[PDB]
Amino acid sequence: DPVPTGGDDPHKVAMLGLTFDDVLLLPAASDVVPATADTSSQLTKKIRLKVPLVSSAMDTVTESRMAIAMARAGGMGVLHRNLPVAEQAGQVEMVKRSGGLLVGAAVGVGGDAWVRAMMLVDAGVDVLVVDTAHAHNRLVLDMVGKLKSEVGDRVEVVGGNVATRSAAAALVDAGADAVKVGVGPGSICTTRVVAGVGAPQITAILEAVAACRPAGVPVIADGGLQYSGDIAKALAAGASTAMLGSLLAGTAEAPGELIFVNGKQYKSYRGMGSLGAMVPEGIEGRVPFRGPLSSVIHQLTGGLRAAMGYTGSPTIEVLQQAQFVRITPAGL
Amino acid sequence: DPVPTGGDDPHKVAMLGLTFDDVLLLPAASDVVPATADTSSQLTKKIRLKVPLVSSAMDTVTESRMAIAMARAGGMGVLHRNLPVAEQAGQVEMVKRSGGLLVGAAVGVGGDAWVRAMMLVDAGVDVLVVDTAHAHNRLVLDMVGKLKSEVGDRVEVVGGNVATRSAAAALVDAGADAVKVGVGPGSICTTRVVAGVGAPQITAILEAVAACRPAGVPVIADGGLQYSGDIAKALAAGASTAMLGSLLAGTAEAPGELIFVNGKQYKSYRGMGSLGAMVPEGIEGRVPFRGPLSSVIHQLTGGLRAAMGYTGSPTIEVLQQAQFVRITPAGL
Amino acid sequence: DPVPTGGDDPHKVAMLGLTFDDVLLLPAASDVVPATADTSSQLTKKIRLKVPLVSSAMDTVTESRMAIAMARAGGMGVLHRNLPVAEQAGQVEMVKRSGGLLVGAAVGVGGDAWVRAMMLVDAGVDVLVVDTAHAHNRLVLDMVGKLKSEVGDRVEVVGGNVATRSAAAALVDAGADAVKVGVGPGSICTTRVVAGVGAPQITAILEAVAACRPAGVPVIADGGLQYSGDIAKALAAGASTAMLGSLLAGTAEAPGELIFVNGKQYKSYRGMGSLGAMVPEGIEGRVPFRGPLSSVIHQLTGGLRAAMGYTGSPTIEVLQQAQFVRITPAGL
Amino acid sequence: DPVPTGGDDPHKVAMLGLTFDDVLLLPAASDVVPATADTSSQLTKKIRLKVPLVSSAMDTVTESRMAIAMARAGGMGVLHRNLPVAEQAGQVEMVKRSGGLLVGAAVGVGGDAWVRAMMLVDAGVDVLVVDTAHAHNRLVLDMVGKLKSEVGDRVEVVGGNVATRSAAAALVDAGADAVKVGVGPGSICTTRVVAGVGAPQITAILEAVAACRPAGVPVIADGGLQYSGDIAKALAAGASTAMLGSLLAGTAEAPGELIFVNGKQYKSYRGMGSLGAMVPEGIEGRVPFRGPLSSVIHQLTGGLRAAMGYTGSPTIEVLQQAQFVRITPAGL
Ligand SMILES: O=c1[nH]cnc2c1ncn2[C@@H]1O[C@H](COP(=O)(O)O)[C@@H](O)[C@H]1O
Ligand SMILES: O=c1[nH]cnc2c1ncn2[C@@H]1O[C@H](COP(=O)(O)O)[C@@H](O)[C@H]1O
Ligand SMILES: O=c1[nH]cnc2c1ncn2[C@@H]1O[C@H](COP(=O)(O)O)[C@@H](O)[C@H]1O
Ligand SMILES: O=c1[nH]cnc2c1ncn2[C@@H]1O[C@H](COP(=O)(O)O)[C@@H](O)[C@H]1O
Ligand SMILES: Cc1n[nH]c(C)c1S(=O)(=O)Nc1ccc2c[nH]nc2c1
Ligand SMILES: Cc1n[nH]c(C)c1S(=O)(=O)Nc1ccc2c[nH]nc2c1
Ligand SMILES: Cc1n[nH]c(C)c1S(=O)(=O)Nc1ccc2c[nH]nc2c1
Ligand SMILES: Cc1n[nH]c(C)c1S(=O)(=O)Nc1ccc2c[nH]nc2c1
Repeated sequence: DPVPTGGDDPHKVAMLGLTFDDVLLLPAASDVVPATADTSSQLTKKIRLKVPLVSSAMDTVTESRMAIAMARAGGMGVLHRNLPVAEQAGQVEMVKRSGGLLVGAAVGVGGDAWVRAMMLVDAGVDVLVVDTAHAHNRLVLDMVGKLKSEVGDRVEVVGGNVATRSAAAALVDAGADAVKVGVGPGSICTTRVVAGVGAPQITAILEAVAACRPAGVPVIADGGLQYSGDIAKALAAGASTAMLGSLLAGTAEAPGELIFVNGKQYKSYRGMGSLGAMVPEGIEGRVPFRGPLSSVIHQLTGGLRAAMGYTGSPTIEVLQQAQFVRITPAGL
Repeated sequence: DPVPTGGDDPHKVAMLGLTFDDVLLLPAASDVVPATADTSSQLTKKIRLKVPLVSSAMDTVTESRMAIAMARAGGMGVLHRNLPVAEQAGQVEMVKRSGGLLVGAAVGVGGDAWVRAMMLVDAGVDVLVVDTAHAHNRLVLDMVGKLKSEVGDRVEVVGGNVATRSAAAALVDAGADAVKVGVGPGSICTTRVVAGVGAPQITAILEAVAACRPAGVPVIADGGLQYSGDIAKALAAGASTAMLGSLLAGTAEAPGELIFVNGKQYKSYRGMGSLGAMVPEGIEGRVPFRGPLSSVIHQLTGGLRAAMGYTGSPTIEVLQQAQFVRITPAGL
Repeated sequence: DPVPTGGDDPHKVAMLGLTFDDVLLLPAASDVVPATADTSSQLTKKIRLKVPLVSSAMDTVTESRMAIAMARAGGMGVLHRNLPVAEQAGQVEMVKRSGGLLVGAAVGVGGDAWVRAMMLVDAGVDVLVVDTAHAHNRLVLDMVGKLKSEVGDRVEVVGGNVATRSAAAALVDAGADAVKVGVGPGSICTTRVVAGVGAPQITAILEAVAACRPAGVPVIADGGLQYSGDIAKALAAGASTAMLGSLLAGTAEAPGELIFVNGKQYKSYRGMGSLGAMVPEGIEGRVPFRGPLSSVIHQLTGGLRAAMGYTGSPTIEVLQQAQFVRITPAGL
Repeated sequence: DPVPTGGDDPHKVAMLGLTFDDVLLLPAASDVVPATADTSSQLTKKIRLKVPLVSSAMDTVTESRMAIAMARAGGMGVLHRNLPVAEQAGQVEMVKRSGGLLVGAAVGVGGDAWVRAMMLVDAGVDVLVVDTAHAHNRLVLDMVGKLKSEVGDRVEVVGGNVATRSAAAALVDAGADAVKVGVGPGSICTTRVVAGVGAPQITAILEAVAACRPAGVPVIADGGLQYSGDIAKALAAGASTAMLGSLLAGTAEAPGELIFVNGKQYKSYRGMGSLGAMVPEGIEGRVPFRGPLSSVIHQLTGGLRAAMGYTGSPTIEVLQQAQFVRITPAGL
């Protein structure tokens, strides 16, 4: 008996991938107005933010200025790692000396990454982020495991990115405090194009949460967020926080200079895997200038608070139990 | 066992949302020609219209001129509430003194809305419309309940908007005469975008009717109507009347001045939740000038009468029992 | 238990509608080359054509010139009825006197149509076509029934259009020799838009054939044919012949003058329900000039012969037993 | 009981067709980095390539220059047959004398093709490719069978193209060393348009592999490849090698001259069934100039190596066991 899509193997095409556009949040009974909502959520197992938003570790998104402004908004910024260890560790100190704010930093795998991690820890970093494209590799799982063995008492360790239930479960057993989710959904991403590899984030979050939540490990949604509604959809899918890159790249606190071409205003926004950021799995694009960060954060949270009012969710942990309605291509 | 879209929860993604474009009306045996059709239907439990159409309570759609012309066409207009109570109540009297025509008015929740409601009732209004974005909030359900307790004998009370079966059922038990349906499908709406919250109207109507019809409570379809066919689809989905905003905003009887820019003619059409109508959940757009109201109403009903001829529906109550055929994205 | 698309009624949304773009013909074992294929098929129960194509009864498609050229190509033309009976009957004689060619003519319902039918029969017409938008009306079923009772011995009677199994079955019992299928799929059609009524033709043909074929009554596919592949898809869906309008409107043998505007060449093509052809259910559009008819027919049949080579179909009656593969929106 | 898409026959619409855009590769546990991957795979039952890529047998894609450069890159080129046998056989010798490189050549069916095949074999060709549009014809199956009987000991025989399980199974029993798959998915192809015949390649590969792999016969994916990800998707679907035409037509080693029109650079790329290549089942289009071949091959393989890193596939034979996730139209 042939499978209705080809072959005799039902599990060849495992499941159906849903993205942010595929779904909409169902309104339920509510005692919650946007004003009274509690947007506080867990970034890690130890760290709680007033705003469940994080800025991406990219050289056109998050450094000193951004990382500080993000913390003061209630969230947190993660410093990118496309620069000498000495300066990145220096930026950590600049943030921490601005009022003891929360800050994160990105590291890869290997000796260079390990050395970098130690300097960051000494610099007083709060969260180390093992930044890889495919965290289901056994090298990444070891990088997380040993880091947690050495500095796990005073520093939080986060692994990513994953897109499957098994990958997230592997990170949990590795000792990760949080599991960042997103393989391919990025705006400047071309992993889906050059490798044909990816997983629609709504399904990706749902699968990852199914492995992390039973272990009490927070999940970070990374990439593919175009609007504030996507943030609410991500958290309702089970995620605890959301990492933004495209939505913050046009802000003034973000790296890259202004672009007054065409009479309009833009800012540079490139993937960390773009040819000019070093087979290129990223592109160097532009994003419309969106003014100060605080203005953008205020409206992203505003839409989030609205969704919590529609779904009758007083807290984020309740919003994570909302229900979706599936949307047909005519939904746009 | 994993759900084919993620997670182990089958009810996480509850149902599949259908919109007007997703469906088409199936032709059946007919003794009905468009000329002999009876378009009369129930707006409320007490009030019946010759034309099952209502103009939206928006400051660019329905005031004195529109509300009068709508009644004379067989339908009814609902006065918006973005203006002093004294003037809105005055517009009610202007309509009622033009031949004892039917008129509706919109109110919110709280003290201001209650005071406004009393002035409108004293002004001789026929239908009070509790105009909210999310009527499943217990504050709205109380606003409807107490209003019906005070002036329910001489004034009809309508609650909205809902998008789910449970929400509509709550409005029925609150004592509502009619339940208006539509969360997100509006043309100038951005609730789906900023909050990620909504429900495709065909499914939204079907679910709401499943709760209202057994209680004998009429259902109003609100928003998402681009063509006259959508009106027929809405009523066939179970709705008794349809509320139009975009289709009437370009009419001469509608507020907002003419726009002769580009050598073409347009009129202002903004959502009541747009930034300039006061986190903005609406936009200020333009719609093509469509001449007098009576001309538009005549052709909307004409398409409605045609659909009643194809489906063999002599009355609207029979049209509500028509069958749909589901359309693939290649349907456009 | 709620239906996954709304309501508690599984039959509210009866079935899923497939159009020509939704499907593709599956290649099978073949002893057939395009050269050796037999494109002959049944227009009616008595009449067989060398080419299973018919030109639409429209005032911008089929009159004297077209009806003659169609017959000489192996097919047949159906004269439209937007003109005095005296002239339409005269055009029948002009065709018949050009070598005893096959010709069809369109009539409506009522006294005028009955009188028209008699003049056409006296003029030596071979096929009378009851041309209506909704042939499931009992007035149409009577028009077919009595016509077949009066002149059924020497003239073939065809009813249309239908889109459902029950409608086609009603036409068969009325005594129809052929059942024309198509409600809404027309290019210049707006029935789907103004009335929200229609049925995707692949499904429409499949349902109609399921009622006609057991009774041995040929089925005509009408409207929605953009390419020659659609012709092969229509016949493989069970149809015996296909009626073309858009594909022949740009031909020189078709009514309407040349349009040299923009430096390109077009011809007038309007629906019989367009405002200028007399609530308008049609539009007045333009189609690219495609030269002589014989050139177009030669290439439409060429693509048809190719499909018969891929599917291993020596005759049209074998092609009607081909299998489809369903195509996702990424199919385009 | 009616089938939800029409008719009473469930097998009328056999299965659902998936293309490259419909699917994405699921990331799994990996010990594989792109550097350590082994891209080697089987072109035929006897011949193994270092790079699983083949250039299409088209007069705008693969001749002497291309066929040589392809072999030196690890793959192989297949010489087209739109030229005298004397010259095509001469091009084989030019390739073989450049270091004993691997080369293929295309033949049709009949006497001319048989004579051509013998000259090619004498010219020292390694792979004969029976190039037809529909290899499920019994004439093609005989052409493959007898060729393998005459020169099967010293020359490999490949049949194509197929799109169904039964067609591929027929080629295997005919004695084919490899089965090329692809009916309709070509970029310059119009078989889907003029004949309405085709089969989405992911499903087409899956069905063909289900018949070939049990017999140990390699499968070639032909046409429909827009990106390097599609190559990884094709092989993961079960294919052993992929035939490229559009991706290599813009290369300098490809036939057709440069096109400096519009200030940009293009090259001629026409189907072998295009009107100017001799009912036309092809078109004469243009493709952007992409520089040398080696540069393109290096990046196609680079994306392939990436996908092998994400899916934990050390070898191509392991990549063939990867799992897909189905993507909704919102996936783009
Ligand atoms: O170059 C790249 N290729 C693929 N993914 C990337 C690349 N650079 C950044 N990303 C991911 O995409 C996210 C940004 O997605 P966005 O917020 O939707 O723009 C980042 O936080 C990374 O997880
Ligand atoms: O600003 C807004 N945000 C969201 N929905 C709105 C807003 N303003 C009006 N609506 C709704 O949208 C309807 C109009 O939809 P339309 O007729 O499709 O233009 C109104 O009757 C309201 O129910
Ligand atoms: O004005 C109209 N409204 C709706 N359908 C029409 C109208 N005029 C013609 N048709 C139908 O559409 C067919 C032509 O479709 P086409 O060949 O796809 O252009 C005709 O043969 C009629 O069946
Ligand atoms: O003219 C044609 N009509 C249909 N298919 C063609 C034609 N010419 C080439 N093809 C096929 O399409 C493939 C190229 O597809 P592409 O690489 O996606 O451009 C070739 O290798 C052939 O299998
Ligand atoms: C190829 C690579 N190795 N290490 C990094 C960092 C990268 S990256 O620059 O390309 N970044 C990302 C980030 C998120 C992703 C999700 N899917 N793919 C991704 C790639
Ligand atoms: C946010 C708000 N509170 N009260 C009102 C009135 C509004 S509104 O201006 O935004 N109007 C609507 C009207 C219909 C809607 C359907 N979904 N969302 C909606 C919003
Ligand atoms: C409204 C009407 N009454 N009689 C005729 C003829 C018409 S028409 O001009 O509009 N023609 C058609 C023809 C085919 C159709 C398929 N669906 N709808 C259709 C309408
Ligand atoms: C019509 C014909 N006969 N022999 C050849 C060669 C051709 S072709 O030039 O058109 N080539 C192809 C090649 C691949 C195809 C996949 N589907 N259809 C195809 C056609």
